[PDB]
Amino acid sequence: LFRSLVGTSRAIQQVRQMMQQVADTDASVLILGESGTGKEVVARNLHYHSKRREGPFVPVNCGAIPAELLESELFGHEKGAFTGAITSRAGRFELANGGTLFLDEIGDMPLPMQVKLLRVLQERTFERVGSNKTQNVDVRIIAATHKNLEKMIEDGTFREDLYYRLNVFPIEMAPLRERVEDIALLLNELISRMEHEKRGSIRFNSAAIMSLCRHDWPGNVRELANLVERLAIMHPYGVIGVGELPKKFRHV
Amino acid sequence: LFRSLVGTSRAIQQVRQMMQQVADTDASVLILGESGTGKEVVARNLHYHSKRREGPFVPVNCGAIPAELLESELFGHEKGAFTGAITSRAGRFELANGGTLFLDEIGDMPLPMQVKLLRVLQERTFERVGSNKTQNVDVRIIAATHKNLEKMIEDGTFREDLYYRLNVFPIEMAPLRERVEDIALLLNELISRMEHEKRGSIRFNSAAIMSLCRHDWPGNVRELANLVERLAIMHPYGVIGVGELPKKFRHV
Amino acid sequence: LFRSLVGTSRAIQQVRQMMQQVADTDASVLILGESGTGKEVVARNLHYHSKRREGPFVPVNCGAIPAELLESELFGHEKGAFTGAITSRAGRFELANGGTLFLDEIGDMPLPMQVKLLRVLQERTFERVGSNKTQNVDVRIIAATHKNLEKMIEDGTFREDLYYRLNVFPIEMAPLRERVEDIALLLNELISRMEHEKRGSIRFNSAAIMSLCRHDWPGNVRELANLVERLAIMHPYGVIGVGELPKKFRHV
Amino acid sequence: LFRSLVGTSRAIQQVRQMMQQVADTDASVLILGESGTGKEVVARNLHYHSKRREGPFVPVNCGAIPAELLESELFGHEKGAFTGAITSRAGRFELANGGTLFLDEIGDMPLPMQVKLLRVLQERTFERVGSNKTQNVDVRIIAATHKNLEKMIEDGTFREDLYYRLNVFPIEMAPLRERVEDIALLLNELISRMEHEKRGSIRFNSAAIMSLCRHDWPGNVRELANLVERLAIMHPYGVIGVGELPKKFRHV
Amino acid sequence: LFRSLVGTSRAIQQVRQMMQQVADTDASVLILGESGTGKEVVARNLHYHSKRREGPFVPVNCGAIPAELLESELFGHEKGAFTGAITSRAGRFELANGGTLFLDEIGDMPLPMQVKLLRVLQERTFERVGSNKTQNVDVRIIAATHKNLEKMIEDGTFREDLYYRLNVFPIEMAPLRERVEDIALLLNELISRMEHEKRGSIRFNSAAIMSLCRHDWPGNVRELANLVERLAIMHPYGVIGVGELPKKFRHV
Amino acid sequence: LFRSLVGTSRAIQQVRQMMQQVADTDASVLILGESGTGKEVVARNLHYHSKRREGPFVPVNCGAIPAELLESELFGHEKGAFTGAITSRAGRFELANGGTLFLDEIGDMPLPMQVKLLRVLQERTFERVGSNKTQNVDVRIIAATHKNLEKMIEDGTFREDLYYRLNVFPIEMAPLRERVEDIALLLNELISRMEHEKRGSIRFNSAAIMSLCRHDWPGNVRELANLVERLAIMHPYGVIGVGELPKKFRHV
Ligand SMILES: Nc1ncnc2c1ncn2[C@@H]1O[C@H](COP(=O)(O)OP(=O)(O)O)[C@@H](O)[C@H]1O
Ligand SMILES: Nc1ncnc2c1ncn2[C@@H]1O[C@H](COP(=O)(O)OP(=O)(O)O)[C@@H](O)[C@H]1O
Ligand SMILES: Nc1ncnc2c1ncn2[C@@H]1O[C@H](COP(=O)(O)OP(=O)(O)O)[C@@H](O)[C@H]1O
Ligand SMILES: Nc1ncnc2c1ncn2[C@@H]1O[C@H](COP(=O)(O)OP(=O)(O)O)[C@@H](O)[C@H]1O
Ligand SMILES: Nc1ncnc2c1ncn2[C@@H]1O[C@H](COP(=O)(O)OP(=O)(O)O)[C@@H](O)[C@H]1O
Ligand SMILES: Nc1ncnc2c1ncn2[C@@H]1O[C@H](COP(=O)(O)OP(=O)(O)O)[C@@H](O)[C@H]1O
Repeated sequence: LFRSLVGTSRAIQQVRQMMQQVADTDASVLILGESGTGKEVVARNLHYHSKRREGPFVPVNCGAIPAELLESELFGHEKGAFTGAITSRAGRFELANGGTLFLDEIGDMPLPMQVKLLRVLQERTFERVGSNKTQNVDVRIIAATHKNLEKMIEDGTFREDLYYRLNVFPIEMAPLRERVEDIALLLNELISRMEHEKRGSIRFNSAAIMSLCRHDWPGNVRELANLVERLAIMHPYGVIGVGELPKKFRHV
Repeated sequence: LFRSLVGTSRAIQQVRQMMQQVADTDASVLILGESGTGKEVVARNLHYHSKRREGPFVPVNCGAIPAELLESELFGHEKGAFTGAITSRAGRFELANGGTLFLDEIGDMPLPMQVKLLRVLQERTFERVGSNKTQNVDVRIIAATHKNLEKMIEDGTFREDLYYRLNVFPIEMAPLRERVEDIALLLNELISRMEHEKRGSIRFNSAAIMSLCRHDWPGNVRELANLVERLAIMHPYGVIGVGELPKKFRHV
Repeated sequence: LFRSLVGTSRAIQQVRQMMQQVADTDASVLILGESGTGKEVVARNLHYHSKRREGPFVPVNCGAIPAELLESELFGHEKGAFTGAITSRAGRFELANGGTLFLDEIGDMPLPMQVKLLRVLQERTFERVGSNKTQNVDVRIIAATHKNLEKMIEDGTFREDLYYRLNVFPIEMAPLRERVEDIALLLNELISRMEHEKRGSIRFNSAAIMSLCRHDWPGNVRELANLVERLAIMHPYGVIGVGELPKKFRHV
Repeated sequence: LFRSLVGTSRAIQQVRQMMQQVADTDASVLILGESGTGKEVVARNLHYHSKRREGPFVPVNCGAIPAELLESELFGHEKGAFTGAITSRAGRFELANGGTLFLDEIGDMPLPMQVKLLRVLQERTFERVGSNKTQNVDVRIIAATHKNLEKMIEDGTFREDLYYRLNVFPIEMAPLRERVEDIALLLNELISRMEHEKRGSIRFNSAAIMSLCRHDWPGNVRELANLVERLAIMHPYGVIGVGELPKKFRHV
Repeated sequence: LFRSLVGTSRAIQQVRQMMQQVADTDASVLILGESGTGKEVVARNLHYHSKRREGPFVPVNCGAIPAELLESELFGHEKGAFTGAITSRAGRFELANGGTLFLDEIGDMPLPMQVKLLRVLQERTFERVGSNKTQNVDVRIIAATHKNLEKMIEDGTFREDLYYRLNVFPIEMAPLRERVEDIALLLNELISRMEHEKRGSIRFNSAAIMSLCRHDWPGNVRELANLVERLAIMHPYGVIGVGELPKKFRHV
Repeated sequence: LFRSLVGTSRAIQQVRQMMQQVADTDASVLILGESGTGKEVVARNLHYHSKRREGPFVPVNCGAIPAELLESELFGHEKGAFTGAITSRAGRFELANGGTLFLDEIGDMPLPMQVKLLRVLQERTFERVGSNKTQNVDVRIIAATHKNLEKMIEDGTFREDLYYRLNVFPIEMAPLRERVEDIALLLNELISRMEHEKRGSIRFNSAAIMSLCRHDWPGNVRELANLVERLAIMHPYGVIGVGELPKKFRHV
């Protein structure tokens, strides 16, 4: 259902503490961090330690949904509202009612939908597309982005008013290269997962871990997880020394 | 339905007085001010103290609507008028008939629509897109911007004739850093709202308020409101001293 | 339907006389003047005292129409001619057939359209976009600009041949600061309009009028009209002395 | 059922070894290579040396399926879900259950489907379109592309999280011009196939093979195969010298 | 049943020779040439000099069939498979079994069908739409296009793998303006056809033929044939001099 | 049964002469002209001066028939062939056998039917829908369009091969504004028809006719005919002066 946030670093301890405060509340959470830094972990963790911990956790990827269809995605539609509406559709909001709604990559939401998202977050009502029946929403909002929202406000690509509405309780996730002291602990967690799930086993020697601690991690912890995965295929139940690392991971 | 304009400053008192004069009239109101300075408050307040106080308050965000779709947004469309017009559409004007129409960020309206907006404000008739049936409009106009419209007229990005039509009764909203004497009063209002709505409680000590009075407030009163919100999560029913302020807010 | 040109100045009397000569004819009229100087008044007045006084008065704002769409604007289009042409479109020319076509800010027409406008003004036929069916046009041309067309010819931004075609009967409109002797008469007209239309009433005292006669009037008579409007809100049925003028209007 | 990977080059030997490791596992395989480099060979070979070697090998061409229909393609649909759904439809996943699912040109999958593909690869359940019954999936994933996925992640056209999920065990296929030492061996295989299948026979002389080893091979081994085919029509049971090569293949 | 390829030019002699080689074989033939260059002649000629010369010659115009119906066109369908399937349908493949299948304008086949066409050309089996019964196909493939397939591969509008499958034995048909030395011979053939079929008679004088040899022939030999036809109506049993040519055909 | 082509203009005399040549023949006639230019007159006239002058004149409006039903329209159907085929149906071809078949607005025939129309015009046989019994056709083809077929060939919306088949003997009908010298003669014919049929009488004075000669005639001679009709209602047995013309017809 949820994962815990492994790590010994100051920054990761800050996150844990900030998670305890806000989870129980219904404050809107905005999580800032590079891709793979554990933003969805924090979000799903928040939820199950929240007033809505029995209700629905509803993802919405505001960027991977075609702009023309995002309104129908969020509120739903009845029929005839547009070409192809053969049937009725519940939206994310509907499906999230009584739970948390997770707005994944909020910085990719089109401006038209930013406006409508704000009106709903204010009025707490919405119209399905086509229908003019307004409808009540009960949702705990959690949003995540890796974009600089402040710059986007300046560029006129993100709305100031939405921003201040969503950014009530900001949580910043450090990128992996800024918490390399967490790598060993993260490696252990990632390997237990793999073993618990009967996918395989490995472990890393000290030289390897030193080498990994010097890596960039553009893909951060997800990249880390992928590497564990590849090495378990390549050296099942092996020990990984620096010679078992792929070249781009060696830094001696 | 509406909020009142808290504040003790000379400028905010000017606004109140200017609001009393014009509200009862059907003069077009143009409100100039930075984002978060209470322009929508003034507008919604104006409306409910106006001849249309029973009719519809209809927002239109002239910038957050894609340019190609703004004409359909304002006047409506019938069918077939363009790709996707499966159905009929009432426009903002229609929905605003008998009430006030609020043109949010008028300085982001495309030039084509400035022309058509003026013709309607003059002729007081409009065509739905596609249809050639002209239609009567009864609307009290209220517009708001944070852009320098005079410069835009010079740059050829805003029309002179629209400007003089809309700028009958100009209301200027001071930014927060120019009315810091209002901050305590604003804090009290913002906190009563939060308590009345069972979201929480706080209050600020004198040192904190002095510190806040030295802040820039790029996001003005909306930024202020957001800060109250965060601190209510962080210190429920607490007292905020300068050490409870986020670093960027401390100025001693 | 039309307004008359109030004013006692030599220049405004010249315009009146020049209007009498040309109106009855089908000569092309070019009206030069700063924004708000009454160029559209002269044009609409010309029309209803012309051979086409029963036919359509068709505005076209050559600058407020996106360049890529101006050709479709003028001649019309059939279908398929470009992206989005779901339907048929009559152009301004079509709609102006049997009336006058008013080219507002001709100095903002793109060079491609200057060429096509000239060929039509010569051949007196045109193709809808897409179609290759040529079509007959019966239009009295009236154009207006506040740009120096002669300089634009030099800069290569306005065509010499179009210019000489349109500039058959040039009418120059003096800016307001060059006919301040007309201000009182203009004030009276502007106030009767307001009263006739049940919008309010005011009048100005002599000191106020002296002060107004010393003003720059960047927006000329439209600016004047706007001021009358604001003061009618601020001092309904009042008398305006120089203390009732906005500061930028006081010159004693 | 499957082909073996002929070739003496270092790179092709690497592939063979990497194929032995991963085939027996259920790790996701991503194969990178230009068109015609044998990516489908590697995939079909992998399968029949895998835990699913008795189950279904199910191709899906993520680019040749219209975007609007790809969701129905993968998961299936019940009825009424959209226009034309007269009947029920099993999806690729269903048909691949117990076997391997081969995602041909994964880099052409639309972003909406990347999201849904990832959720299924994680949750290991899916909804047929229309239905809300979730369903279990047992599939070994194999994907292939000739696109630079890393650039696409940067361009925002391919998702980072999908990428790291699919790229557990990357196999890179060298283009033919980088393994020209394999051409003779490839020629022999391609000719035995043709003879075994009673389509004809040829062989190449040394001069011809030298000439072929200097060719670009934009279409790589598939292009090679096509050339063998044409020459068997043109010179049945002949010997191909450089004069029997098409001009663009001669390099002396 | 078939026509022979008249002409004295080098290129037309090449075609004849290439036709002799491939006709007897079951190699796939791809014929490239502008519209009216005799691609269907070459195809029908090929067939009756082929192993399938007693079997069915089955045209399919891959562009003139609506995309949504092309799959049913090729493989057939049973019933219920979609809206309107009241009955059973044999596809082109079925009807072509034991003969040649001619894919006219292959470059207009939608990508979905390119994929399915290739799988059938490989597996040599197919499913009628709806049915899941697979079925054996015995067909000699002949395809024709006037499109640049290589560019289409680049544009991602034609598949590389289909291309290399179909392009085993490429036949290029020169446009008429590149074989004007064939025009007289072509004229004689076209006129004998007309006489043999009791439609009329003409012949051309030398001046006329010189004039025709300087023509563009956008429609090539079909255009030529049409001209013969018109002139036989206009000058029955006449002699055509350059004055009997339509203006666009005169080049002296 | 037929009308004669009144008119004194060069172009109308050309048509008459071209009608004499082709009528007696069985050449396919293509008539190009704007709506209302007398294309059906030419066609019906052609027929009764043709080898089929005793047989059936069979109209088919290729655009006003729903695309899905046009095949059944042309060839007929047996039963069961599709939903609703309770009975047998003869097609236009059948009903036209021994006469002329008039393809009205051929440029609106769907591409699928262009293909089938050509095969029939070549093979001279056809299948009723459903049946597989082929059937002999004896028809003289006459087609008419107001579309640019050459452009449609370019746009891929009309087939090149059909075009060259149908365009054996092209007849172009000038629009009315290009033969205004024919208007008086046309008026006389149109009025005699009306009198002969006891519908009324009028005649036009010289001023009126001059005015009509300056009109656009978008609807050409049909528009002319309609005007005669309206004026006979409005001024029975009257004389029409320019004041009896509708405004849009006055040009002095
Ligand atoms: N602190 C952490 N402790 C344990 N696992 C983590 C941590 N941070 C990230 N992960 C794991 O890393 C991977 C990607 O994290 P994810 O939450 O998807 O990041 P994001 O949403 O920011 O891209 C998942 O496997 C996740 O469980
Ligand atoms: N003078 C004021 N008194 C009370 N509340 C105010 C005042 N000015 C602004 N607010 C509050 O500040 C926030 C933002 O104001 P808003 O009207 O949205 O500004 P704008 O439209 O200019 O961005 C809202 O919470 C609003 O109620
Ligand atoms: N001489 C005049 N007499 C009366 N009204 C005038 C005169 N000149 C201008 N106006 C008024 O001034 C305003 C703007 O004039 P307009 O014709 O729009 O100028 P332009 O087209 O040059 O910008 C309108 O209210 C118009 O009726
Ligand atoms: N190493 C190899 N040994 C034998 N045949 C090969 C090899 N590589 C490719 N082929 C053959 O080349 C052709 C195209 O390969 P394919 O697997 O379709 O490549 P891709 O899927 O990358 O386009 C097929 O005929 C295939 O059997
Ligand atoms: N070399 C040739 N000899 C005789 N007739 C030819 C020749 N090439 C084309 N034709 C004739 O030209 C016309 C059109 O040719 P067609 O095969 O339909 O070309 P395509 O299929 O390339 O459009 C037909 O009348 C055909 O018989
Ligand atoms: N040259 C002509 N002489 C007499 N009548 C004509 C002539 N041309 C057109 N008409 C008449 O004009 C009307 C419309 O012509 P029609 O043949 O229907 O044109 P189309 O088929 O091109 O639309 C009919 O009343 C027809 O009889």
